[PDB]
Amino acid sequence: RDTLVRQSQLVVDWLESIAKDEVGDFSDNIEYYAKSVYWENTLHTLKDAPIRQKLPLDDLDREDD
Amino acid sequence: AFSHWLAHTAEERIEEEVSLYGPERHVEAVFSFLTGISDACRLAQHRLSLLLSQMVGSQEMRELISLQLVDWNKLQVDHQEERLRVFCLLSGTP
Repeated sequence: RDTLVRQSQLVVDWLESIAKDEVGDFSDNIEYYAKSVYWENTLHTLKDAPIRQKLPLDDLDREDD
Repeated sequence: AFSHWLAHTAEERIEEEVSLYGPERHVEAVFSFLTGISDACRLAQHRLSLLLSQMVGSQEMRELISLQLVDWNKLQVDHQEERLRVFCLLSGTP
C-alpha cells in the first residue's frame, strides 16, 4: 500500500547491493577465524556468562569474536 | 486444557519453591520459569530471548537450532549449562 515506504526499501536494496564485504577465506576476518569450537581458549584455559560476571574471557577468544 | 492443567498441577511445588529459587540463586531458575514465558523473560531482562519466544511453537525450528547448538553446544560447554538445556527444550525432544 505505501509506495513511499516501498521506494525507501528499493533504495535500501540498492545500498545493500553496493556494500563492501570483507573476505571470508582471503582475509583474517574468517580464514584465520576458523577456530574448531567457540571459546576454545577460555574452555582450555581458566584465565550470558561474561555479561553475568566480569573478567572470564581469554584475550584470544575476544580477538576471535 | 492439559498444558495449563499441567502447570496448575506442578504449581505450589513450583510455586513457593520457584519463589525462593528466584529470591535466591541462580541459574536453572531460568529453566524453571520456562516450565511455568513473558514474566520469566522480563525477569531475565538478547539472542536467547528471541529463541525463547519460539517455545509454545511446534514449528520445525526444533532440529535446526538443536543440532546447531549441540556440537557448538558442547564446544562451549565442554570447556554455559543454562543455554544447552534451553536448546534441548526447543529441539522438542528434551
